[PDB]
Amino acid sequence: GGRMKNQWQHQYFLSYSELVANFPSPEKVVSDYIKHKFSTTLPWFGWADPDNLYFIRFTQSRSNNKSYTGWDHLGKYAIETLTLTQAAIVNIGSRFDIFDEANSTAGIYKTNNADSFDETNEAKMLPSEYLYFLRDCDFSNLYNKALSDYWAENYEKFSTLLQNYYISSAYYLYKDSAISKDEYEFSIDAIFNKKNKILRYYFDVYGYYSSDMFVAMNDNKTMLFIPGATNPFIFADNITDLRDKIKALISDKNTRELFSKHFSLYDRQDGNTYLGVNSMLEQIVSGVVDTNYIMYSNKNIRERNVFESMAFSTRERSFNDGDVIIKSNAEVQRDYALNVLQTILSLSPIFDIVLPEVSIPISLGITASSVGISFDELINGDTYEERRSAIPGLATNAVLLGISFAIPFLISKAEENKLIINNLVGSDENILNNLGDFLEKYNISESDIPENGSLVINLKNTNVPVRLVKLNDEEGEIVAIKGSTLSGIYYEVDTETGYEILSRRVFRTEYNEKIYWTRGGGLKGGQPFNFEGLDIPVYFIDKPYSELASSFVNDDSPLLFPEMDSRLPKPTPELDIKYYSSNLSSFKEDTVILMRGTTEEEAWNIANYKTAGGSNKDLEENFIEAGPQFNLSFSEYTSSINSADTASRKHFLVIIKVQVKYISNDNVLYANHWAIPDEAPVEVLAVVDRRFIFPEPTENVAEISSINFRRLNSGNINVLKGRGVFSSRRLREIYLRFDAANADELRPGDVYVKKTKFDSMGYDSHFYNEGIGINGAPTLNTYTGEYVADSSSQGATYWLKYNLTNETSIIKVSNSARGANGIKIALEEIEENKPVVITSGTLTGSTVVFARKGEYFYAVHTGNSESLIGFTSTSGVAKAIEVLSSLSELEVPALPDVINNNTLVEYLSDNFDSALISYSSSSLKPNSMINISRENVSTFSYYTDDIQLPSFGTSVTILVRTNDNTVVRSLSESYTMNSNSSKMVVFNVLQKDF
Ligand SMILES: [Cl-]
Repeated sequence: GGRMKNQWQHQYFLSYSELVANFPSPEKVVSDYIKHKFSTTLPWFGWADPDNLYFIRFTQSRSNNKSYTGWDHLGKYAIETLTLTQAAIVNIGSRFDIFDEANSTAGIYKTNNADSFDETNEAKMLPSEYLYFLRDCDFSNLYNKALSDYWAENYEKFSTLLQNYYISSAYYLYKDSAISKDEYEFSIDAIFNKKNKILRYYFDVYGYYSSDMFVAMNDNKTMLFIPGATNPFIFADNITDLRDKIKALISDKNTRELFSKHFSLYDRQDGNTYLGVNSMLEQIVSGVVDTNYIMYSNKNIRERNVFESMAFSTRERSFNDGDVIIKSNAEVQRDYALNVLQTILSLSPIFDIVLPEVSIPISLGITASSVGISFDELINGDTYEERRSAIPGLATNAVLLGISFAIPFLISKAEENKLIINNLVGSDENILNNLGDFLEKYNISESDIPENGSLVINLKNTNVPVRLVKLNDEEGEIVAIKGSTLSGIYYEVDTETGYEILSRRVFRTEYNEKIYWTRGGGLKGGQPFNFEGLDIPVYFIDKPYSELASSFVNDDSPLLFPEMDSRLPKPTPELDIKYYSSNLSSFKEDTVILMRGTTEEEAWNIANYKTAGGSNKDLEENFIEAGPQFNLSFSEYTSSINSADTASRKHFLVIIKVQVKYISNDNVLYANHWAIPDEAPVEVLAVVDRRFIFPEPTENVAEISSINFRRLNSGNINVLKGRGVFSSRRLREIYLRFDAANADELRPGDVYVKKTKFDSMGYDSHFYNEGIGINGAPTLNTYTGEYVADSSSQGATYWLKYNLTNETSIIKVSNSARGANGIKIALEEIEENKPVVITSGTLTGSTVVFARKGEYFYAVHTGNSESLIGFTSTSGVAKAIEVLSSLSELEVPALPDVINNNTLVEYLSDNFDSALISYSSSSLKPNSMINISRENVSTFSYYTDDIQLPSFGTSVTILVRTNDNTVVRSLSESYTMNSNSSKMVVFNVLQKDF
């Protein structure tokens, strides 16, 4: 579009500018809020511009009967001048015990400098009115929501930018021989730690975890990543050498302050009991504190991509720091307010940028040192003294140097820069029209792009690795993508440079023994971090406002505010938790319910290992809390619904039950937060996916469930039609007693049989499978229809909300680990008003058989869960025939050498009245294909190679009693993913009566 050839560096600097320009300025946020409120106050104040009216305090007062306050003053005796907005930020109300007194020692005026302040230049507003008005505003929660929206809109931008800062900084420093080849390869190997050769830790001092640094370490090398430094990679032979280097660095007072900037403002101040980061650094330098308090906790980082970890911890720090900055800013440093921009601005490129009239960070007073960036020039340099002198309030409230000067200035310059760059390079270019040229350019062809897979190229321009894939949702359209910091997420890239285009996301799903690449979103159940099988009592996908019946925002939800969702347990009140922990001898074994916002991978580790920090390791020696301890790292949970809402937005919410003996707030300087050792055992009560992955454009449940039951009692199979799959791993006895059989290659001899009712108390070892998930699941179970589907059902949608009431009985019949299960039902034994529903679950290649012989109905499910190839089309058929012959009182008949699905059709036609077979055929597995047909056998292939998008099958039967006659109806169907919305829709059905 523009004159210049767009380049990777240019697009990087544009993203950097965008991150800084989008950042919420405290001054602007508060001013907009105050104008909004002023438009509806009483007295009405929509005339008052709070950035151009001045709260001025004086030490000399003189009575004036015509001025609005009743007093006039002389500028000579002005002690504090602020705009109304500044006066709101610095909590001016704290200067006055009775607000009504501020009317005599202060005034609101239309100008900030004048010989005499009086009725000639006053504003018609009392200082007391404004103080009362301020008391009714919570500015901390306002800036918290502003930061929440900022992160909702820029979290991926920040993550990708940070990753590219790391990669580009490493390459550039290696080409300048500032790091050896080994060091460059080490740094790159540490991003994903693919071969598991490296150990990655948060950088801590006395258990205080840095917000944006980390350590990568193996026997060969130790590395500290410290963003913003002139060389972000500090290498050492071992941890002792690294400690010595760090102590030497921070032995200079200024270097030490800059280093401490990598920790939250809370972690830097001393607590009631334990010292903070600043004291600990000072005393390490003086030598009173051993250097082994550097890297003392050794908290492991659990996310695959280290930049996910760094981004999440930077976001958390920004919430904490905004809190402090708005609430208490009296007698602080001038660069205080800049903490919330510390890390983002640390992503200035080390490779220097040249573009006409673009402001480079060092021309903005932002220098760099060996331990990170510095604002000393911007804040105190004589270059900017003129601009600062112009601004009111900076004289008496140091924090305003950041709030009124520095942040607005940097934001305006970043807006300038992004306009300049857009005018200089135009717009984007990706695989369009352009496939032929690109493919001839990299000596490739369509066949080279693996059908089911990807192809890695290196772009001739920047030598950026890129990945070609054929999109399954858009009929094979080829695209070029690159992996994000989030698992299963990719971004299309610029074909010339390789820079990621965060607008265009591609999702990598694994399902049906295939790899799908889709644009709209993934299949819940095929992502790398599948929750469905962790025995979590409550797991669901949170719906944003725009996906609900009721304001149409798509990056937030009312899951927790105003009314916490009824599905979720309510947390223990802070007062109860503090009472319990303070009387520890009495409530040591009692439990509280706590919340936390986490990444997908932290949530998965917590739900998997059932520990506070998702730690694999063991914990106790009759553990006893005692504050920080060498090599003991902590997770942090919360009791505030507001905090959990803000932290889990666009990520995951976790709710746990934990014993009081593991929790501690002794060294927590803010409210409603509790530390728990990472290895501490917990009970995971709930996990909510609040990522809001959706494309861009209760009486009801009881009544509906009753209607479903009334339809089922009538014999209308249509009540199970179109509503998705349903299963459940919950065991409840049902009234029906039936013959059950199991045939598994785990038991090569004999077919196990069971003729006792499935009792609630106990599973049956033969109708179980220790390999399904966290601790196995039942392959045959019975329950009642008050919960038709639970968290274990992959792809359930309708039966997660509605049901068929407690008067329906569900028989879930799955396949054995390497074999078949089966049930035989006496048809005369079903009773009116007690209908029976048989469900097969989510079909991914298994085979289901419904059949009738006399007054008996047989249902058999064969397959394997060990990902075996060839088993289900042959050996599974053998197990199914063994089960069918056992249940039908039959010695196995003649069977050929090649037993395949065709001989299943033949055997069912021979030894049964009528039958339905629902199976998964593929021309690449010839045994699975059915080329024969028999009248009394109906066939339904719920999967084929034709199906482009992810899919699954279902097969169900209803047994209903009416007029001393038992009606039996079976319905098989196959669902396929709707390309445009990533939701399952019915694709095929076959219905057969019995
Ligand atoms: Cl990639």
